[PDB]
Amino acid sequence: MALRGFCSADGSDPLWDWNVTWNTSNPDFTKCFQNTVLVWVPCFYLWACFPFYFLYLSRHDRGYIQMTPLNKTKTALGFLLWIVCWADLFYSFWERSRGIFLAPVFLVSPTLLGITMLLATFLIQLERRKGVQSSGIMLTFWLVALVCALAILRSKIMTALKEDAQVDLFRDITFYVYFSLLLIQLVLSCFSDRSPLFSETIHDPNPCPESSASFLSRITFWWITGLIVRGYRQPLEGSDLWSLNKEDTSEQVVPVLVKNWKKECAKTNPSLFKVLYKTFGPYFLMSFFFKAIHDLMMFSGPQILKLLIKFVNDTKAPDWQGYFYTVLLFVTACLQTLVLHQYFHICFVSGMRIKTAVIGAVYRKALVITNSARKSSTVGEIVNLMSVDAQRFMDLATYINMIWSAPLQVILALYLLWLNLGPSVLAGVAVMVLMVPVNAVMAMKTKTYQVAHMKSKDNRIKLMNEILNGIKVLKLYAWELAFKDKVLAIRQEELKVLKKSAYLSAVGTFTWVCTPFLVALCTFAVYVTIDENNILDAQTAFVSLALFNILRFPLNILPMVISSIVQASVSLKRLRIFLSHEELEPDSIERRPVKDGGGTNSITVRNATFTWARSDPPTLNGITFSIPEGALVAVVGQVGCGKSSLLSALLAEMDKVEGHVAIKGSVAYVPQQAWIQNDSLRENILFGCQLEEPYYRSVIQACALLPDLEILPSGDRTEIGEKGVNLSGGQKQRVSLARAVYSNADIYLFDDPLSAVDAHVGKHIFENVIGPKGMLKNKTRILVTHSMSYLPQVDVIIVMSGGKISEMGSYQELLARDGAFAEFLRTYASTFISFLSIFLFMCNHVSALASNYWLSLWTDDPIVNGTQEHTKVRLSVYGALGISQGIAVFGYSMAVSIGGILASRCLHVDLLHSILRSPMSFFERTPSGNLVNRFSKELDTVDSMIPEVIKMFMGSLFNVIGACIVILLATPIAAIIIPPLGLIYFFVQRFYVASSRQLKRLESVSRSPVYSHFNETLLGVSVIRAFEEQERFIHQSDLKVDENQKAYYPSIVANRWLAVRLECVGNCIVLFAALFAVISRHSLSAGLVGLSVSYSLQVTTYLNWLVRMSSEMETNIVAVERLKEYSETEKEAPWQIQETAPPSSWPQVGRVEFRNYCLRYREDLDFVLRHINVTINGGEKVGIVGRTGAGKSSLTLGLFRINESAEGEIIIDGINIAKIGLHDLRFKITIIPQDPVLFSGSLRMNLDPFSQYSDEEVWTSLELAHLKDFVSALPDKLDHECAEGGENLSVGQRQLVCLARALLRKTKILVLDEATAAVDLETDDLIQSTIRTQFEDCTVLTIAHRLNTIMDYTRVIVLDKGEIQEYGAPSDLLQQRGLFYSMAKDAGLV
Repeated sequence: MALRGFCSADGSDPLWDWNVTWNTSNPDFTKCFQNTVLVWVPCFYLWACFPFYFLYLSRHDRGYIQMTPLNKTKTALGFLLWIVCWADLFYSFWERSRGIFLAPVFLVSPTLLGITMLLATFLIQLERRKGVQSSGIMLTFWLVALVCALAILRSKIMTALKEDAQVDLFRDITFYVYFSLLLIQLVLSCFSDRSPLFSETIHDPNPCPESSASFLSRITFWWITGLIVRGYRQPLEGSDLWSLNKEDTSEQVVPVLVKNWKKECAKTNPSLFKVLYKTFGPYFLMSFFFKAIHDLMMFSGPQILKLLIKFVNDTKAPDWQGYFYTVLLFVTACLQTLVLHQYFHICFVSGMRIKTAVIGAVYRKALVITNSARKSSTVGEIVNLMSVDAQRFMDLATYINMIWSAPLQVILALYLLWLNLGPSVLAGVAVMVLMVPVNAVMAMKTKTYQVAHMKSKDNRIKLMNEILNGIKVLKLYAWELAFKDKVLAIRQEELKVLKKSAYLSAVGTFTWVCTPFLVALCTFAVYVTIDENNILDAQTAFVSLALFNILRFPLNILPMVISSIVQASVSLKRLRIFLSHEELEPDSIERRPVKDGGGTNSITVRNATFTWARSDPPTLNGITFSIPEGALVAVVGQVGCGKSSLLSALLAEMDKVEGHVAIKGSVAYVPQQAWIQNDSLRENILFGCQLEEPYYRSVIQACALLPDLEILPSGDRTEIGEKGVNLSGGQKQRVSLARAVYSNADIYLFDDPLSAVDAHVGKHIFENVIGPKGMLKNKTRILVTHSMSYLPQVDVIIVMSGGKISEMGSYQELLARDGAFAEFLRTYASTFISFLSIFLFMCNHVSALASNYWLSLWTDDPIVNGTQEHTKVRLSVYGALGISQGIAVFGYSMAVSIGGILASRCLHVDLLHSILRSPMSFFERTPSGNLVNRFSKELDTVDSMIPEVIKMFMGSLFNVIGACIVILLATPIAAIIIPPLGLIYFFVQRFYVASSRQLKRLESVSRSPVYSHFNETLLGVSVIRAFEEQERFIHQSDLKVDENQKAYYPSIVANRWLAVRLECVGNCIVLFAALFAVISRHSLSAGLVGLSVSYSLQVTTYLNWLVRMSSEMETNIVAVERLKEYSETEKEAPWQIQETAPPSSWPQVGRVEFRNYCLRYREDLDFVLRHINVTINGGEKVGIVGRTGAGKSSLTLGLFRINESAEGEIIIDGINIAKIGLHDLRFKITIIPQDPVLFSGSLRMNLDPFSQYSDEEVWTSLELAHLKDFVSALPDKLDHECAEGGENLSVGQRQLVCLARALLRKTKILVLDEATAAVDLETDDLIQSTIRTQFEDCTVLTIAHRLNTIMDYTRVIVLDKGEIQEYGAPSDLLQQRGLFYSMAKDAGLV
């Protein structure tokens, strides 16, 4: 109560009173309140925020920005503020001392301001000293001080010119200059600072601009707008991305995690999340602080809505009050944005961090530890674990903070409902509870549906695969139309099944979208019809509607989160058990590979004992020997003796039970197995070392790689290893030994590398390198093998068995012993419809509009004697409108099912395209399998997506246009604001959709290489460990993962920037829809304004939903554009049209005609044939033998006539080919396939494409055709449906069945289409024997590649250089060396 004695002696100026600040038409605060509270507000904030900010800043020194003029002017500004504010105290002291009583308020309020501003000046000076450009705290303090000063200024100006007011002329000017200069300070302190003296960017020219940006720029994400503008027009690729800010690269992040883990495990456990609780933990506190405020804003919204509605209901409140209601709400919304989307970012970045952390751990753990203990699968348990666990750590970061936030909201919301609608809203809660099962039930119901259908879908796909193989090697015949007709029939059956599936799914999802409407319907009905005296009002109704809208989301989000937590916990165990698998083996057991550079003995050992594992008996025991320096030693044992075990033991990869071991010098290891990194041969041989000439040529020639270099297409520049050319095993060991010797080591160790090398080459390599004649004779060389030729010439041989060295000595002494070596030599070795859908969508949307309008008309019914006139008709018509909604939604669900039927007719058009590609001239020299295989299947699979794609997009667009029209039909004046907002939205959406597509491709591009490198390192871990060069490989992995991380960062930033820039549109439209409604309160019912303002929030959320889904799914629109682009391969020249139907007079003789042939290869090449004119008379035969594929294919193509034949006529037997039926003659000539192929499908139908032939004659021919082995190969034989062109078992019996088919068609003239060329010898003999025995009554144009049976010809002609030459007398043609004989000679004479 001291304030009453503080403001004045009499206490005639009290505090807050509604009679002066709330109930009047001219609001204004009282004197002492302005004197104390308003000026006390900002100082408390500054004094509270000072110490924490100082403490945080005391750990992040970054620069020494010295003398920028902005700091000087700001400091002078603060000092001159302080001097005047203390001059005020001096003034007041003068008057109070003159004996004038002064209110104690004036000696307390101004004095603290000087101290506060001096502290602010000291803070800005320290800020300059520590060197940070943008200040995120000064802006808020200046802003709040300015707001308080503006309020005081409004009060003072209002009390100034009221009527001859008497004011002291000292405080007015002082306060005016104070406020104005605070304004100038605020506007001046917002631009920037210049730069720190020394910066991190000393060499890199492309850093992230985020490091240096203003506070407003960081809040609004401004730089990425410029990045997107740059990337829009030209493609965004390559190094255009920025570099990391050196807090995200693993080089300085992984070390902290790994050292903390090592400390904890040595202390050892609480899993790695508990470690991050002290490492990554201190980066979550803000992520928890922000969420509470973000939550409180949404619930603060509808309360303001209800207050505004209540104010609108009144008709006597002062008008200005309404403005105070509308200015606040907008501001609140803005703040909500600036705390939500800024939150996600930080959370997201932390998630990104954790990922790279584990990338540094597992690799570093896998490379150096757990030897012989890795018993899990080499693939599927490490790389699979790596990838899956790394990728499953992104969602949990997003969903971790929701676990407490998700239910809280719900509960609070429920309370508000129970506060507003009353306990009958607990029955409304029962209604929402009955809404939450059906949804889940629908979900679960939907679940089972697809899986059954997926099984059905699974069925279809395997069938499709078979069909594709059917056309992989197909060349002729028209069975394709028929079995694809069967395929489309079964596809249509599956499509009726999918019609029922789409029925179910569509009704589920779209009645789910309608579910909020009907749950609001049911809640409203049950509330209004229960008991009496409960009259619906716009306030309660619309608060309930808004709360239902805001509550629908978290309930649906709640599932899939607990499952995510469960799966994360499951995944955690594997990583924990793998990381806690330390059992650190290779600390030290040796005297290290090199400790002294000189000595007499290189390898010594005594009493050594080794075993594979502690659970196994010792495989090696009692090992004791000494090996001198630079000696030739060979260790010998039986197969399975244990030579490799001791060999690895000397490499220090074994378990030493006991024994003293000593080794000197650097070492090089050659295992029997070899692993090759995917790189160039040059780089693979180098393995880090630079080129050394002529030492490079020296080692290449010693390796004798010159033939190997020249046979390879690119010499020593082509890719080696996987993902390309394959090498031979012997060449693999040659490459391994080449890189080993090029390494120029001290000790060389070999595990029978010459196992796959030729003995001649083996001895040459022996005398070139490893043997005494080699240049490396001055080093120590150890090799283990079981060779017999090279043992005599080596220095010393030591033989072991049973885990112990049986004997030692040189070759001469061992041979003289006549013992173990002698027995080794003795017993071994040597001595329309679319318009309907549009109409239905229009009907649905206009019906929803009418329902809302009728709700508006209901809510404003005047109350009479307790009730509102009539309500039965209102409920009846409202339910009728809901039934209309249901009918409309079912109608357009049936419409999208008929859209699936449209997709079915599009698949009919696609199979028309399949029969379109029957011409195959382009198919010959173009890639065939992969393109069509992926093409057809992927298009057909995602073609079922597009009915879902077009539907929801159309729905959302109609929803947003309906929202626009309904906000329009409320106030005709507010129409002046929509076009600019629409234009801004269109530009933003176009830029984002054109930018994000290129960015999201780089992630898929760069995901694979890190996994590939990890697998590559794991496969050859032993060798790289043996080479002692591990820093390079881990550095390479670090660089690769950093490169992959480089492109991932700027994607989530753009995703956040979209929402940040888009929520402002919603905020502005809400604010203007309210403001244009308040001004005309006198002529508006509560219902109209209620609907209009309530629509604003759902307009915002519908716009967000539309942009996000139908832009990432307008990205799916881009995907279907890509689908059409893929399906844009048509317009082929060849075609089968125009026919000749003359009388048939064929075959009896076989007269042949050739004239003016210019036959040749691809158009740009030369003429293989040049105007050949040979009229082969009837009875005279011509054996066209030459090179391979010269003219036989040309004759076959001329006989194929499948292409357009507007011209071309050849006279045969005196009756033209045009005078013979085209299809009749082309399928009448018996074409025996070059590659023997049995037809696909049922064999009986295979041999009866038309089924117009008697089976008895077929069986007679088959009895004459003893060649039916592949017929027996098929299980069901004649009734066996075949696939892949009947290519299952051996090819000779395929030729047998092909001859059986030739005798089945049984035409007097058969053209031997290179069947005898691509066959072996014995089958050739058998087929030629049966050709005589049966076809001695046939006209044979025998074309044979092998002269074993050619001598039975008539007149052979050589087409030397593709030109007809000497005819007849085959022996003479052998004497004149024809071209056919030329290719016969070309095949390896020596």
